[PDB]
Amino acid sequence: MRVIVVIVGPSGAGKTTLDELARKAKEEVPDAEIRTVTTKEDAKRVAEEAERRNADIVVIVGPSGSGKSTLAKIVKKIIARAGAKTIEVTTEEELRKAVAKARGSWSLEHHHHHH
Repeated sequence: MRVIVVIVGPSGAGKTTLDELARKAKEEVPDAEIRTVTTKEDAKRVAEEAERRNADIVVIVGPSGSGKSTLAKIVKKIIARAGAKTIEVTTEEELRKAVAKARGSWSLEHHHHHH
């Protein structure tokens, strides 16, 4: 099944910051496409792009605790509207358990019918 990772790039990013966060995500999750967003516009773009290629599971990498978390909320809002399984890995210590809720808990929500 298709897997896509989305970095919540900071407001003071540019390319190198977003890239380093993407490189780390790809080392942890080399089975998934890694993307980056710093704004509501890149949030929608990355999500509506993940719809086109059919992201069975989407795992956003950043917080859900501040005004800055709207990026992650918009990616999840576009894909959760599309009907795919979407999550926010709001951690740096339970991270492995949380990305595993993509690959694992996906089947528990998408095997709901005969195929």
